[PDB]
Amino acid sequence: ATAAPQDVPFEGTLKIDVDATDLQHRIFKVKTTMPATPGPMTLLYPQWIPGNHSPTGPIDKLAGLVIKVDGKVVPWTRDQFDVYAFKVDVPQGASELVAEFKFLSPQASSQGRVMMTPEMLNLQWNTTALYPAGYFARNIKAQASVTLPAGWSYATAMETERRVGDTVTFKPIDFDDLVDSPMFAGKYYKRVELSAGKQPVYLNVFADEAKSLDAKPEQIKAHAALVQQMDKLYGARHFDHYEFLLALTKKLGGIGLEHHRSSENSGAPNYFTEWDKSWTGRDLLAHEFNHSWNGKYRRGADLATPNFNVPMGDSLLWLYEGQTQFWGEVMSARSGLWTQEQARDMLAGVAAQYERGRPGMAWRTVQDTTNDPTMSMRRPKAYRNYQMSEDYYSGGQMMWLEVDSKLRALTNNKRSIDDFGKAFFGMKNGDWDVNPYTFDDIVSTLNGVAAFDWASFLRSRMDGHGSLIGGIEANGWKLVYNDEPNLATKTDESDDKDASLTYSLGMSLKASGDISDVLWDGPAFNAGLITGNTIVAVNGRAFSSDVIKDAITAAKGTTVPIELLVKRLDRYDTVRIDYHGGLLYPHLERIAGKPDRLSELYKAR
Amino acid sequence: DLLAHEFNHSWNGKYRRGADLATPNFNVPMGDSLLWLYEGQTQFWGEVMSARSGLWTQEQARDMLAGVAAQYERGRPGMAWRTVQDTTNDPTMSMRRPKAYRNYQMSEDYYSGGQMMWLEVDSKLRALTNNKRSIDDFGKAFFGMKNGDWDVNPYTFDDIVSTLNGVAAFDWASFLRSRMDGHGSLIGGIEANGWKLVYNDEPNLATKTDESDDKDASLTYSLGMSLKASGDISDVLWDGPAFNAGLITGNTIVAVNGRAFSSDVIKDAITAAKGTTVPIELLVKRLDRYDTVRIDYHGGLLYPHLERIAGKPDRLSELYKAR
Ligand SMILES: CC(C)C[C@H](NC(=O)[C@@H](O)[C@H](N)Cc1ccccc1)C(=O)O
Ligand SMILES: [Zn+2]
Ligand SMILES: [Zn+2]
Repeated sequence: ATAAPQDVPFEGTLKIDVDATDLQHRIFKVKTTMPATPGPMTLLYPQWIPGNHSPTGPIDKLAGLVIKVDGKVVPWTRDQFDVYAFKVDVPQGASELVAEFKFLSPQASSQGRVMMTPEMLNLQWNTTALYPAGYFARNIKAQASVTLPAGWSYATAMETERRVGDTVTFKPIDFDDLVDSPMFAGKYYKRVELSAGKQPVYLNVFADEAKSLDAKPEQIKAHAALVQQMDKLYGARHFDHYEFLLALTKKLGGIGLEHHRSSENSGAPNYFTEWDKSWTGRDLLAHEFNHSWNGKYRRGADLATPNFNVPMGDSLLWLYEGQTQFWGEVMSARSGLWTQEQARDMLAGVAAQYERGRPGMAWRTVQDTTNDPTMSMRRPKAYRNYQMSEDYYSGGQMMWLEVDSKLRALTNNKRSIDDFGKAFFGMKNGDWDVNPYTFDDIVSTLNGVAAFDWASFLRSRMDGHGSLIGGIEANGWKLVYNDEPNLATKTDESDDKDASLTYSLGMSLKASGDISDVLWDGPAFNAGLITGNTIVAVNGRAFSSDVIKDAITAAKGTTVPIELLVKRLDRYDTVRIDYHGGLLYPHLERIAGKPDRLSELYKAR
Repeated sequence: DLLAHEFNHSWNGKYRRGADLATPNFNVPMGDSLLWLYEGQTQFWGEVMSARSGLWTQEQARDMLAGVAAQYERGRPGMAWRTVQDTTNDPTMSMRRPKAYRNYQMSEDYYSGGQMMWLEVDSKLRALTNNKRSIDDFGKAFFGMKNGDWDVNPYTFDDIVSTLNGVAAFDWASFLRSRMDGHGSLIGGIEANGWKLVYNDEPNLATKTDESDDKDASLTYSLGMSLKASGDISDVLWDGPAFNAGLITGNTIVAVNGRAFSSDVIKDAITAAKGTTVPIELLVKRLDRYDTVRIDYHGGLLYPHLERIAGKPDRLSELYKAR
């Protein structure tokens, strides 16, 4: 019901002034000022947010909305068929419209991710913005300011005009870049140089406590190496400068969100201080950084929408996210954020997920999972393994691994997926506007690296129900299962003594015995068990992770079922599970006769 | 009954005291042999006087007495080997430290077992005298001398006998010894004074009040155990059904016929098992292990009450009546 945005000039400047001082209530106070055009005027609250691929704009957290034209309140009417659109009537001869409101950010995780704490805050300008309908967002010149808690430091890719006391005024910027230029602020801050030169890269760290900022030299070097390895892959940087934003916290809501010249990232307080325990999540900065090339600069044409209030088409997210998931893990190994053994066991877990952990592939394609952002909005799902769940990430990753192996085979290892990366994202160094692409562009660039029917290859994997893990064998390794723990599973389990048993009993458990996941058609599923039931005892003994694992091993090769005493709501029963395969965890093993292209792929350049 | 109990001791215990208990200083041992008078008859008068004074209703006092009677009819299997007299040694033996089986080791039964004997003494005094004398006459004769005197006036066993004989001639020495040195019934005073101990599924008023608010489950006369609302067993009756399933205090009843434990859940299952041949299935936690036991108990919920014997004179109500 809101008129379509037009690629026409916007006269004047959209001023967005935010007071971010009410940490106790977690309220962002907002004033938006813009020229007022006589007649009906519709203002938009951003709905579809770039990088979320879904209508995540928190419309019901916009409160206290009062709109004044030249100082006189004008009543507003919401469009009942577009609840993000507010309509007012501007009198003839008017000059200026001011909208004031408050963004009531989450006071608990049940409302969304927390954005204010006693020590830090995360300002996402889309949550504090109203903008006129009828214009391509990039045509609206904007200028933002923020009043910070007293004395706090801040970081953002957006250039500062002046700080007066605790009020930071930024230089004017196009409105789409404003939304794409989030800010972290906090009292415990460290700025770390990752790459000097004409297109510099910095790491901005905020923490709950100052002791978490003590990054050691080798740990900083791994982040600096990430930047160096991206240069080798792409040969260009799509920014004039880049600002990593990293929150080390137990209070701010978790985040990984890419932008052209920055990314919003969260880690635990021990990101640096316990480097060897916090490794499984360290592909995060590599992942989001890669999006500066793959997602921000190059974007699918159906995803690159003209404003924030028309729907996004996610059809090509298996490139956007899929190949970024691939490069995040590859680049973690190439830079030293991960060890080679860590990256290899992680890849083994991905391969196992599609060989045995995704029975839903029998009926649903990876391509259809590009609709999961809008279908589910990351709300809880009963069977991620059977409904599927954004597999354009990891399923896409496996496809790109096979693409790499095929490029090598076609060219006697003279070309690889690195050549696609440079060809598709390496043009136009320094540009950070949007360069759209279609499916045919992907095929054409791949064909330019090595001639082959890439259109049929891509569609057969993304529209099919068959194996996605062919890149493992083609690049010289084989997926196996044994009772040796997977490094990723072990690290993810060991803090609370949880039990991941996907490939043995077909479920995962918390240390409490509560079932946290059940594999469709697996042994636990076939006993009627669901997530939320509790394993009370194993063969009569009070549950623990060691107890149930010992029982699985004890049942290997026998005919005596494992007796699980189960609590289902307010009832207790004993189920007999005839599982005798023992503990099974995925790993990769070399195929001795074939060249090891996998290790070449994961090797630093 | 607390203030009635301790007040009665001003007469029975402080003023009149057994000679072996009335020691010359605080640092030579006390002889407790006569505590079934000191505490036993005071336990008796504490409850009687609660009814006479209105601290308790008559219905409350009657259900309390029913619980005492049931305790010695069915709740004290230890009487098969231990006498009430020997429990006067429990203060020094145990110092009220925790014991596994109050019902089998016995536990200061000179209180409530003594109370039951004194009820029977009352009934016998009435029977010997065509209801012209009662235990009230022993109270006045034994403790009613020397108004205003609060020095200690010691007594021996023979003094108890002679004063009882003065109320109504009878071989009181053999009577007292037969009850305090015996292993047989102590509840004869109930029927002699016109009532009968019965059990049914109607809650005992004392048990109900003691159960309430915390949602506990006293099941002594059905499953032979008591439980907290959590399912933790708080008591087990020797040779009862729970005992015969190997259960001990501290074990936990996790489920009843598969349903998560509650006091209502286990009570409903007991009622559902009344008159059938389907055992009650209890899921039990014993330390860190779980097992299911089958209890073949089909008597239903059983709580003690007193009921009139219609043909007999109601002396019990006279005893509990305000004077
Ligand atoms: C902490 C990490 C798990 C974060 C990780 N982030 C990403 O993949 C980003 O590149 C995504 N662009 C973040 C995203 C995608 C879809 C809907 C909402 C948010 C994610 O999976 O959300
Ligand atoms: Zn991503
Ligand atoms: Zn007393």
